[PDB]
Amino acid sequence: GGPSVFLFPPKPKDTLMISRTPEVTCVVVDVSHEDPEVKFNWYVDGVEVHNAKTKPREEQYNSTYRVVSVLTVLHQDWLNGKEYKCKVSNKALPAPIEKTISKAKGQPREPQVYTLPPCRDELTKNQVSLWCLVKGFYPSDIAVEWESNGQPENNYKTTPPVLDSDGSFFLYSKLTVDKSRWQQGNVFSCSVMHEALHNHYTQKSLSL
Amino acid sequence: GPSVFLFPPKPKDTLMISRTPEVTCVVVDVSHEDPEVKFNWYVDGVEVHNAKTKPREEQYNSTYRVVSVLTVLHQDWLNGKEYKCKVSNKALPAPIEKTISKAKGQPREPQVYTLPPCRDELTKNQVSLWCLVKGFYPSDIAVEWESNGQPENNYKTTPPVLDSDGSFFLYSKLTVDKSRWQQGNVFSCSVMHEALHNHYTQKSLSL
Ligand SMILES: *[C@@H]1O[C@H](CO[C@@H]2O[C@@H](C)[C@@H](O)[C@@H](O)[C@@H]2O)[C@@H](O[C@@H]2O[C@H](CO)[C@@H](O[C@@H]3O[C@H](CO[C@@H]4O[C@H](CO)[C@@H](O)[C@H](O)[C@@H]4O[C@@H]4O[C@H](CO)[C@@H](O[C@@H]5O[C@H](CO)[C@H](O)[C@H](O)[C@H]5O)[C@H](O)[C@H]4NC(C)=O)[C@@H](O)[C@H](O[C@@H]4O[C@H](CO)[C@@H](O)[C@H](O)[C@@H]4O[C@@H]4O[C@H](CO)[C@@H](O)[C@H](O)[C@H]4NC(C)=O)[C@@H]3O)[C@H](O)[C@H]2NC(C)=O)[C@H](O)[C@H]1NC(C)=O
Ligand SMILES: *[C@@H]1O[C@H](CO[C@@H]2O[C@@H](C)[C@@H](O)[C@@H](O)[C@@H]2O)[C@@H](O[C@@H]2O[C@H](CO)[C@@H](O[C@@H]3O[C@H](CO[C@H]4O[C@H](CO)[C@@H](O)[C@H](O)[C@@H]4O[C@@H]4O[C@H](CO)[C@@H](O[C@@H]5O[C@H](CO)[C@H](O)[C@H](O)[C@H]5O)[C@H](O)[C@H]4NC(C)=O)[C@@H](O)[C@H](O[C@@H]4O[C@H](CO)[C@@H](O)[C@H](O)[C@@H]4O[C@@H]4O[C@H](CO)[C@@H](O)[C@H](O)[C@H]4NC(C)=O)[C@@H]3O)[C@H](O)[C@H]2NC(C)=O)[C@H](O)[C@H]1NC(C)=O
Repeated sequence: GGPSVFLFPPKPKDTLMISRTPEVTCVVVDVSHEDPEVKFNWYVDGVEVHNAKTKPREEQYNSTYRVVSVLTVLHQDWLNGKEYKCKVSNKALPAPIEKTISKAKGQPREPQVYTLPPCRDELTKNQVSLWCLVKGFYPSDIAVEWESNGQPENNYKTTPPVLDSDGSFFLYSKLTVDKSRWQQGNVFSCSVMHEALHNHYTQKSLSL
Repeated sequence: GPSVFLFPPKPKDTLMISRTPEVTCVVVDVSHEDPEVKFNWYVDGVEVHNAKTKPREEQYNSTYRVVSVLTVLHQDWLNGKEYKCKVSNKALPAPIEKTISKAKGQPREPQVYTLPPCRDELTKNQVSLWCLVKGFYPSDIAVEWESNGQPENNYKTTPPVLDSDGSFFLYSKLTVDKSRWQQGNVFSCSVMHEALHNHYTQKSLSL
C-alpha cells in the first residue's frame, strides 16, 4: 500500500484569537513495521523551518504506525496567506510525499450579522429555534457560537458557508432551546469570529 | 484497476411522474488494455432488462470513464427498493457490486416560510428574499423560485442540514432588484418533497 499523508489546517478560531495557539498538523498513516522511520521537513513559503514538534510513532490496531508532526504558526502569518508544506520521507516510498496548505485566496469581506426570533407558529411547542444569519463574508473560514449570560450554549446547528452569486458567503445558525426561557426572557447571544471583523469578533443578541 | 461510484436519481425526478428518474454507475481509471466493461442491474434481487451504456469518455490523465444509466419507476424508488450495479472487467481482481436505495424512515413534511429583505438592504440596488424550509425527512428535496410563473435563477440554497430531532432544514436566498420588489411583484418559493401533498407546495411574498 505505502504510507499516506494528510495535512490539516488550524481551526479558524485559533488563528483569529491571539490568545489561542493555531497549528498545522501533518499526519502520516499506513507506516509499515518493515520501514517505520518517518522524516518530516516543513517549509513556510518554500523556506525550511525547524521548530515543528514531531511525536513518537504510535501503533494502530491494524498494525501500522501513525506518526504526527505539529507546526505552530503565527496568527498573522496564516492570515497573510503564507503556504505551509509538509514533506514526508520514508524508506518504503519511491519519493518523498509533499502536501501544502494555506488559507483561501481572495480579499476579505466583512460579514453582516442578524438574529431572528422563533417562527411565531413554534410558540406553543416544547421548544423553540433561534436563528443567526451571517452574510457577505469572505473568506469562508469562520466560527459561530452561541452563549447566554456568558455561558457557552450548545444545542445549535450551523449550515456550512454557502457561496453566494456575488462571490461572498452566507450561512445560518439555528439554536434550539426550551419554550420556557424565551418567554422567561433570558437573553441569547450569537457570536461570530471572522478575519474581516473588528477585533475579529462581533456578537448579536435577542430575547422575548 | 478502476474505481466504481453509483449515484441516485435527482429528488425532483422521483416526485413528478412527467420526469424520468435515473441511477447512474460511473467507472473511473479504465485503461486501454481491457477497455472492456460489462454491467448487470438488479432491483431487490430480481434482474431487470433496461440499463443504457453511454458513449465512453477519456481524461488526459491516461484513462477512460464509462457510464451505465438505468431509469426507475417513481413509486419503487420511493418505496425504498434497492438498486444494484454489478461491474465486470478483465482487469479487476473480482467484479465490483454497489447497492443504493432511498434513505429509510417515516417521511416528515416540510414547513415552509418566506421572509422579507433585511433591515438595511433597502438602501441597496438589490434585496434578498428568504425561504426557510424545515422539519423535513428524508433530506431529498428541491427548492425553486418564481415570479409571475417565470422561474428565477438568481438564488442559492444551503444544503439540507441535519437537525437534532433527526429532520432537516435549509434556507434559500433569492436576490432581486430593489425596483422589482418595490413595484409589489409577487415572489414564490416552491418546494418539492415526498411528504407534501402532490409532492409540492409554494409560498408567496410581495412588498
Ligand atoms: C484522472 O482524472 C479523473 C477525472 O478527474 C476529473 O475529470 C475532468 C472533469 C477533468 O477536468 C479533471 O480536472 C477532473 O479532476 C479522476 O476521476 C475522479 O475520481 C475520483 C475518485 O478517485 C472521484 O471522486 C468521487 O466523487 C464522489 C462524488 O461524485 C462526484 O462529485 C464530484 C465532485 O462534484 C464530481 O467530480 C463527479 O462528477 C461526481 O459528480 C456526480 O456525478 C453524478 C453521476 O451521474 C451526477 O448525477 C447524475 O446526474 C444526472 C444529471 O446530472 C442525472 O440526474 C442522474 O440521475 C444522476 O445520477 C451528479 O450530477 C454529480 N454530482 C456533483 C455534486 O457534481 C465521491 O462521493 C466519491 O466517494 C468518496 O470516496 C472516497 C474514498 O474513495 C471518500 O474519501 C469520500 O468521502 C467519498 O465518499 C465516501 O466513500 C465511501 C466509498 O466511496 C462511501 O461509501 C461513503 O459514502 C463515504 N465515506 C464515509 C465515511 O461516509 C469519490 O470521492 C471523482 O469525482 C472523479 N472525477 C470525475 C470527474 O469523474 C481519476 O481519479 C484520475 N485518475 C488517475 C489515475 O490519476
Ligand atoms: C489503520 O488505522 C489508521 C488509523 O485509524 C485508527 O485505527 C484504526 C485501526 C481504526 O480503529 C480507525 O477507526 C482509527 O481511526 C487508519 O488511518 C486513517 O487513514 C485514512 C485514509 O485511509 C484517513 O482518512 C482521511 O481522513 C481525513 C479526515 O481527517 C480527520 O477526520 C477523522 C474523523 O473523520 C479523524 O479520524 C482523523 O483523525 C482526522 O481528524 C482530524 O485530525 C486533525 C489532525 O490532528 C485535527 O486537526 C487538528 O486539531 C487540533 C485539535 O485537536 C488543532 O485544532 C489543530 O490545529 C488541527 O490541525 C482535526 O481536528 C481532526 N478532525 C476531526 C473531525 O476529528 C479526510 O480528510 C481524508 O479525506 C479524503 O482524502 C481522501 C484520500 O484518501 C479523498 O478520497 C477524499 O476526497 C477526502 O478529501 C479529499 O482528499 C484530497 C487528497 O486526497 C484532498 O486534497 C482534498 O482536499 C479532499 N477533497 C475535497 C473535495 O475536499 C481521508 O478520509 C484517516 O484520517 C486516518 N485516521 C487517523 C486516525 O489518522 C488507516 O487507514 C488504517 N490502515 C489500513 C490499511 O486499514
